[PDB]
Amino acid sequence: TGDQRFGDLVFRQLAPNVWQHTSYLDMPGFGAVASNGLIVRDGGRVLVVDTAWTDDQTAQILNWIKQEINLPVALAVVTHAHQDKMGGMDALHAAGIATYANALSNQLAPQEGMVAAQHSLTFAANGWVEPATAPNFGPLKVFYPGPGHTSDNITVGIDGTDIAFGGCLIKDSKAKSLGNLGDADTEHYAASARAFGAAFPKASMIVMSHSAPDSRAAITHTARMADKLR
Ligand SMILES: C[C@H](CS)C(=O)N1CCC(CC(=O)O)CC1
Ligand SMILES: [Zn+2]
Ligand SMILES: [Zn+2]
Repeated sequence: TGDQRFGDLVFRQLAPNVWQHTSYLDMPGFGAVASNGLIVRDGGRVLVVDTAWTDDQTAQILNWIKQEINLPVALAVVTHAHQDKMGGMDALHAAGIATYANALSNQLAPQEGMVAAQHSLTFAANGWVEPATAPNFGPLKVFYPGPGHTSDNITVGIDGTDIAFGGCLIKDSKAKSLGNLGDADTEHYAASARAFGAAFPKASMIVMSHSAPDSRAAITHTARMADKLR
């Protein structure tokens, strides 16, 4: 429990079968930026949400899983086509892991400097993933909340836990800004943040890319800040 340093990465147990992975990249004007994703054990397999920033860091996530869990990684899903979430796709492919992203993330990946995932998720008009596109996802419940941080951003709840992951859409309850809005839909952000909250009403622990886990005040605060963009 608590933070475990493993090379240049940090791992933190959040629930009996859920860990947060954290990796860092220098960005001028922002410093060494943390990005979080998730590792979930579902019976005899492991599921990953988001890569680390780089292939080397992502291979270290797989090394941590080997050491600490020692079960095969059945699949990975990534939450949009920016480097913090998709930068390590080649490491997953080298390891033989099946990879999934929003169809739109895969379409955008080359222009964003990313390698596409192998499989494309599609979404119903109400935002829930079309189940045939997310086979064998076990407790991962994938939801497209609308355009926000990016047009392609997706979110993931973990069935059987109190955890939902907002990726880079959600910031914590004390954040001063919405971060990188360069690819954002400023008109729709607030609604998208609120739709994430409404999709996962029982999630009391909100995990996000660039803050430590928080309560649902992360959602309300993020949406209230995004009201300013309209
Ligand atoms: C590469 C990523 C893709 S979301 C990015 O653009 N940034 C990292 C996060 C910072 C905001 C922060 O430090 O919390 C903005 C810049
Ligand atoms: Zn992003
Ligand atoms: Zn990000």
